[PDB]
Amino acid sequence: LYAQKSPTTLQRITMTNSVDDALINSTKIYSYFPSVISKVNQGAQGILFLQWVRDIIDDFTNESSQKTTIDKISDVSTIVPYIGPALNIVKQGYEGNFIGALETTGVVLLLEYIPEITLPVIAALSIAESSTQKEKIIKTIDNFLEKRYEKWIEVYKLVKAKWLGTVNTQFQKRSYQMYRSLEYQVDAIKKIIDYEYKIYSGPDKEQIADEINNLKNKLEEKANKAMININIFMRESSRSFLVNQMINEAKKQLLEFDTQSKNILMQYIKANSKFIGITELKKLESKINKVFSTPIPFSYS
Repeated sequence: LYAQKSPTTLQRITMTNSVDDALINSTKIYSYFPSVISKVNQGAQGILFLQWVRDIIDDFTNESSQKTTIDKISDVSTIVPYIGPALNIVKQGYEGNFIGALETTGVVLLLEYIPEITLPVIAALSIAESSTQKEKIIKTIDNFLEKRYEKWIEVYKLVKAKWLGTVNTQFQKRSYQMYRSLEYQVDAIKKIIDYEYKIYSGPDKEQIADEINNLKNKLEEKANKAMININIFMRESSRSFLVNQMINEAKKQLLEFDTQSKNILMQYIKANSKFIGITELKKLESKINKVFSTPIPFSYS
């Protein structure tokens, strides 16, 4: 996790890649940008103070702007890999390899709590009609197939609503956690630079005060650009999990609902084939077979 709060004591605080090191020691701030850790801890080369600040900003920029993708997760355009270390999301056997952990686990790795996404078996529809009038039989069939359609629409809404309430919320939390993590980094680096500027006494000290006073603006500009990548990553990851993992589970139960419902309907028709002409039956058979062979695609609002 974000290891608490940068000390207000105005001492020489350094950066660490150990979360434990940061919890125990007040003068140590957890960070997940290695080139920043090195630059900040190393300190300035001689009186080249201005170049030290400028390096910290460049390295902060290169580190926080990093992004990649995974071909098999075709609907996530933006993956920000340092989220793993920022949020202490680690997978056993993938230490230092968040991106490889994500290739094998999937976006589900990002969630604090894996949710259960299996669905109950979806009971086949039934048919009550005992009349033998032809028009009441055709309508009974036409209602059946309309009820069959709705079942797909209903189960989809149900999975989308579970997702909105228990899965999407976890991803959005991750955004807000990264937002606080990145503000923390920006404040820690600002506190270190200011401390070192106070001690600095080089001949350009007055000249460079404007640029050093622009540090927080500059770093927040970079954090905001990283947050744009990160929110896109969380948005695309959340939707990917809904549209694949959670809805594949619905599609699985509904295809089985379909085989059972078709069989219920086939038997109803056969029992009432006295009352319908060979000509009409040739058409219902193939209408039914094609309605049940074309599955209902997922969509939501």
